Order: sequence, then structure tokens, then C-alpha cells
Amino acid sequence: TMMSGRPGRVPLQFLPNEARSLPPPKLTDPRLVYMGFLGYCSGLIDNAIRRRPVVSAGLHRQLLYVTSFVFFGYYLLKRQDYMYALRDHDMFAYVKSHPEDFPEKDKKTYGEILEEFHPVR
Amino acid sequence: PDSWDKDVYPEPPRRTPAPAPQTSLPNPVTYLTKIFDLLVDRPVTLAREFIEQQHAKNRYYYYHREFRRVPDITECEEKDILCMFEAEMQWRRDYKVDQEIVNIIQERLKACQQREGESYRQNCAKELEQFTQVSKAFQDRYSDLGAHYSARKCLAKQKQRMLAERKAAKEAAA
Ligand SMILES: CCCCCCCCCCCCCCCCCC(=O)OC[C@H](COP(=O)([O-])OCC(O)COP(=O)([O-])OC[C@@H](COC(=O)CCCCCCCCCCCCCCCCC)OC(=O)CCCCCCCCCCCCCCCCC)OC(=O)CCCCCCCCCCCCCCCCC
Ligand SMILES: CCCCCCCCCCCCCCCCC[C@@H](O)O[C@H](CO[C@H](O)CCCCCCCCCCCCCCC)COP(=O)(O)OCC[N+](C)(C)C
Ligand SMILES: CCCCCCCCCCCC(=O)OC[C@H](COP(=O)([O-])O)OC(=O)CCCCCCCCCCC
Repeated sequence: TMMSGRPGRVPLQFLPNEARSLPPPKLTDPRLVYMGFLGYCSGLIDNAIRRRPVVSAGLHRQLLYVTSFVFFGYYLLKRQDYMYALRDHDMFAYVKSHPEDFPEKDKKTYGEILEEFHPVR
Repeated sequence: PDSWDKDVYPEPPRRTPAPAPQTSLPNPVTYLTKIFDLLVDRPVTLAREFIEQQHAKNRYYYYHREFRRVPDITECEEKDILCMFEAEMQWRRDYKVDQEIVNIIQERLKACQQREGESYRQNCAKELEQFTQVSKAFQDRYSDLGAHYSARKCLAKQKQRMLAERKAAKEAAA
């Protein structure tokens, strides 16, 4: 468990209050569009399994499938973005706090670096 | 002609001997050349004159793209991706230019051989030497870089060559 047990982590909290400071996903997010596509596929498979016209029957059912998938996908994207942002924040804080472990290195140009040449023949 | 530079594409001054006939027989080659001029050369000349006259009415220009010099792989820092990309592109363009230089010299050599004809071995020594020098330099620069050649690999090869030369010079001076 890497990020479990992080200080100040509220149990069973899908999205903490500190996640409100991050940019929310756009409604036209391609991930949200793919979630809606998954919902549409679920509706089509529902019609096919129940032996209804695949594209025609149950327009309300297809609409509810798409809407539910988009809703859960939006909240899932929010949580995923928050977790990745938290990981990057903690990594940068650790790099700041351990300069001995992460030291700057002298930069030498390729005119100074000697690299062996392997001919192709 | 003014289409190409006479200095870039040299050509010796032509020396056509004056005809000095020794027979009273007619010249079939002369008669056929006259017929060719009267039947082909004049019609094609008139057609080209009309075409050029049409071209001159809607004259427009196109230009030759100019590239400014950018720092090369020697100046680029280690794992500096932007400078590395710029240097690699410049090196590739220079490689293409050098290939075309070798092509120009080779074309000059071929033309001189064909022109000199039966005495090409002696009269084309000047063009053979230029091709020898150009080919030697081009081979030394881009001989065995490989399919995935790059400015870094060419620089490494040049460094190896320079180290070998320095070692040889130090041994000679020792
Ligand atoms: C959208 C087009 C397709 C894209 C595919 C991309 C991937 C996603 C898949 C999503 C699938 C959803 C539907 C699944 C159930 C389909 C059932 C079926 O038969 O449907 C027939 C149905 C029409 O026939 P029907 O008479 O109504 O059907 C009655 C019976 O079901 C008729 O059936 P039957 O009782 O006569 O039985 C015959 C058939 C019955 O069995 C089937 O027909 C197979 C049903 C299941 C297929 C697989 C479902 C998805 C599973 C995941 C796929 C992953 C794909 C990627 C991975 C690589 C490939 C595997 O059984 C066989 O043929 C057995 C021998 C063959 C077995 C081996 C092959 C199986 C399929 C393997 C490939 C799977 C991928 C392609 C799936 C394509 C599905 C259409 O076709 C459709 O509904 C096709 C989709 C139409 C969408 C229209 C959308 C609106 C208009 C266009 C708008 C475009 C965008 C506009 C934007 C704005 C512009 C301005
Ligand atoms: C595709 C595979 C199936 C996906 C369906 C999964 C269904 C999951 C069921 C719950 C979903 C909704 C839950 C929302 C309310 C509960 C939120 C909270 O209670 O749980 C959170 C945690 O739960 C999850 O974060 C929420 C569900 C995440 C499911 C994402 C599936 C990702 C699969 C990758 C493919 C993407 C599929 C997209 C369509 C689902 C925080 O609890 P926490 O105390 O902190 O975690 C303890 C676990 N420890 C100990 C290891 C740390
Ligand atoms: C919220 C307050 C409003 C009022 C209360 C509403 C309560 C919930 C709505 C009830 C839905 C309903 O009754 O109809 C469901 C329809 C089709 O009905 P049916 O004939 O298939 O039984 O369509 C469906 O079958 C729904 C399909 C959804 C499937 C589950 C999708 C899961 C989404 C996340 C997946 C990751």
C-alpha cells in the first residue's frame, strides 16, 4: 500500500475537501465520451439479449444507461485526477526535502562527452 | 546557357573543324540536315515561341529557402532534447547537401570522360583527382554510421578519428 495510510486521510471518503482545488474535468472530456459510449453499448447489449430491436427499442433505457455511465465516469475521473495530483505533489515535496538524495549534476556537452563509435559493416 | 552556372558545371570550349570537302559528290548528311531543319526545327521553334510568348504574359516567381545556422551537437548539452533536435535536423540537411556535392562532382567526371572519348585516361586526370578527394572526405565523414545514423554517432566517429590522429602524431614526435 503506497498511498494508503497517508497522513490526514479520511476513511471511506471518495473525494476529500482538498480535491475541490483542482480543475474539474470538462464535460466534453474524451474519457467522459468513452464512458457514454460504454453506456450506449450496454443499452445495445441489453436490447440484443432481451431480443428487442437493437437500435430502436427502449430509448428511455438507453438514455438512462448513458446518463448513469457519464455520471459515474465524471466522478471517477475527478477521483483519478485528484489521486495523480496528490502523488505528484508528494513526490515533489519529497524531492525538495531530500536534496542530498536528489542532487543537481554538472551538465557537459557532447563536445566534452566521449562516446565510443561502433561502425556498421 | 544561363540555366546553370558554367563554373559549377564546367565545359571546355568546343572546337568544331571547318568542313573541307575533297569530292564533287553531294553530301547526303548536309541535305538531310537541311531537310530536318526545314521540317522539324522550324515547326518546333514556332511552337516554342508561341508557348514562351504565352508564358511571358503571366510571369511569376518562386524563391530558394534560406536556413540560418543553429548550434550543433557539439554545443548541445547532454540530454537537452530541443538543442539535440535542432542539431540533428541541421546535420541531416548538411548530409543531404554533401551528397548532392558528391553527385555534382560525379556528374562532372562522367561528362568529362564521355567528352574526351578516346583520350579520356589522360585528359580527365583533373576531374578524377577532384572526385578522389571529394569521395575520400565524404567516406571519412559518413562511411559506416549505419541505418540509424545520427549526429551523435558521427561526432563519436570524428572523436575516434581525432584521437587516432593525435596518438599517431604524438608517437611520431616521440
Ligand atoms: C456500431 C457498429 C459496430 C461497432 C463495433 C465496435 C466495438 C463495440 C461493439 C458494441 C456492440 C453493441 C451491440 C452488441 C449486440 C449486437 C447484436 C446484433 O446482432 O445486432 C445487430 C444489429 C442490427 O440487426 P438486428 O436485426 O437489429 O439484430 C437482431 C439480432 O440480434 C440479429 O442476430 P441473429 O439472431 O440473427 O444472430 C446472428 C448473430 C448474432 O450475434 C451477433 O450479431 C453478435 C453480437 C455480439 C457482438 C459483440 C458485442 C460487443 C463485444 C465487445 C466487442 C469488442 C470489440 C473490440 C475487440 C476486437 C474484436 C472482438 O450471430 C452470428 O452471426 C454468429 C456467428 C458469428 C460469431 C462470431 C463473431 C461475434 C462477434 C465478434 C466481434 C465483436 C466486435 C464487433 C461487434 C459488432 C456488433 C454490432 O446491429 C446493430 O445494432 C449494430 C450497431 C448499430 C449502431 C447504430 C447507432 C446509430 C446510428 C449510427 C450513428 C453513428 C454516430 C453518429 C455521430 C453523429 C454524426 C452526425
Ligand atoms: C471494471 C471493473 C469493475 C469496476 C466497478 C467497481 C465497482 C466498485 C464499487 C464501489 C463504486 C462506487 C463507490 C463510491 C462510494 C464508496 C467510496 C469509498 O467508500 O471508497 C473509496 C475507495 O473505493 C474506490 O476508490 C472507489 C471505487 C473505484 C473503482 C474504480 C475501478 C477502476 C478499474 C480500472 C478500469 C476502469 C473501469 C471504468 C468503469 C468502472 C474510499 O475508501 P478508502 O477507505 O479510502 O479505501 C480503502 C481501501 N484501502 C484500504 C486499500 C485503501
Ligand atoms: C434519483 C432520484 C430520482 C427518482 C428515483 C429513481 C430511482 C432509480 C430509477 C429507476 C429506473 C427504472 O425504474 O427503470 C430502469 C430502466 C429500464 O427499466 P427495466 O424495464 O429494464 O426494468 O433503465 C435501466 O434499466 C437502468 C440501467 C442502468 C444500469 C446500471 C448502470 C450503472 C452505472 C455505473 C456503472 C459503472
